[PDB]
Amino acid sequence: QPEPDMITIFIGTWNMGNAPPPKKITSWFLSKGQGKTRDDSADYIPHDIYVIGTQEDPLSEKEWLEILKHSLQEITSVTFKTVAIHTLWNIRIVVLAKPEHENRISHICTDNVKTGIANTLGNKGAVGVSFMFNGTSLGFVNSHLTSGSEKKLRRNQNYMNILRFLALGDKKLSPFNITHRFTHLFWFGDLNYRVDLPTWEAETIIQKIKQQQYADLLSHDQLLTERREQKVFLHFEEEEITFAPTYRFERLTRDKYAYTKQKATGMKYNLPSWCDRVLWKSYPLVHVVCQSYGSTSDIMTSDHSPVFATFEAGVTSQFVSKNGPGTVDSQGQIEFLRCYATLKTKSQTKFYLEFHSSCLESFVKSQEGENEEGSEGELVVKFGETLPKLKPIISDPEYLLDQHILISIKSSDSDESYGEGCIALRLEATETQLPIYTPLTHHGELTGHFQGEIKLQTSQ
Ligand SMILES: Clc1cccc(CN2CCOCC2)c1
Repeated sequence: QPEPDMITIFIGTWNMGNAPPPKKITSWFLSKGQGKTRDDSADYIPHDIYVIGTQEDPLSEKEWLEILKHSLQEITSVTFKTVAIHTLWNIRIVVLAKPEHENRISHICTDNVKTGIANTLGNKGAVGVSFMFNGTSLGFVNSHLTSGSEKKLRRNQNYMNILRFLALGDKKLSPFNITHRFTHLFWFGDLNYRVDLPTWEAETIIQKIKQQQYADLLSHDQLLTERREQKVFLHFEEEEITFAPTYRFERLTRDKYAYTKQKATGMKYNLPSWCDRVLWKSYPLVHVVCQSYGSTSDIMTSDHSPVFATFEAGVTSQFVSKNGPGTVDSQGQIEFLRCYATLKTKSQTKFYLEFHSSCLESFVKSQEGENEEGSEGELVVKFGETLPKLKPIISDPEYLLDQHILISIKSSDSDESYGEGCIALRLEATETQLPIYTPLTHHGELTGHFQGEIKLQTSQ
């Protein structure tokens, strides 16, 4: 039985509005409704992994697991295995996988982050799950961010707290937050960003939605505008939105948006908005293709509609050779030529690099770089030809060209990372000097760049 080099992943996000679900929710898992929808000819084909995020979920874990598993069994005639379930307050994540994947899945990690302080601590935050699928690391974050049209900055702050403090993946990757720990990271939830138009325009917005004319609404979506201004979700991707706003509906129909201020809303308007979203970030040059992104039309218990997204995702096998794992393979090496970091910092410590990769027995520390002044004010840290030669565990190009090197640039004075990035080994050539590049971030914000040349030796 061959190991896969692709899987499909279902992501769902649903703010249930504290109400039990209706008796049938299969349209959600079938990617049927509005937006980019899944072909009918695929209905019986199970996804490999289903990741379900709920917010305002009133059910026990047991109650929801029974609904989810029976829903998938009805669709696919497969009894899915439960990989993980984690709940913070009424924010929940469930991971289900086809039984054939049970021995391919390992290193399962769950965590949560509570956002806010005092007033603002007690119902918002995030849950997450990570695991290995053969040679590929997968992370999944379900967040419920701060509500209200005039709180986009609080949402951005919530995002940064979650990516700093959610403890998923390989704890040996100490300099790296969740935005660098996974081959594929999916971040979804009730992110609660709104369409920023005047309240007086509510009926105009509703008109536009009835005409399926979303362009003038999406141009005011706060998540798209904040992302374009690099205020949040830097280096994440989102499929184009082609479904109606998923909030705020009158319950038991989808015919009416309920936007007017009420005591129950704290006297706040809820203009129709794309609160419910799926984003992802994958390592450079790894296959990831969104195959659906939409909302259901027939699940009406909540004031939100469920959102679905599906993905093809490249995966690799758990590689064994006659040498590594358990030793190096002298036929493999990774060299860096003419490398330099450009940093936005005003500080003047010496810096060194750390190279982290599951193709190395352990991480590698460089010598300190040489600091120079850039012509536009910047710190340039030069490594020249001084970077250590990296010794991979396996030299076979079928393995090595699918790997990635994480880079942290650290202060010699404090050993704190000033920037993190990632370099793909999926090169155009081996034994050839080739340009490399990554942006550097710290706490998910841009802090600089790393560029230079690489030379990769494989056994071929
Ligand atoms: Cl699908 C799945 C569900 C629950 C746990 C696991 C991890 N496994 C790996 C091998 O079997 C034992 C534990 C996988």
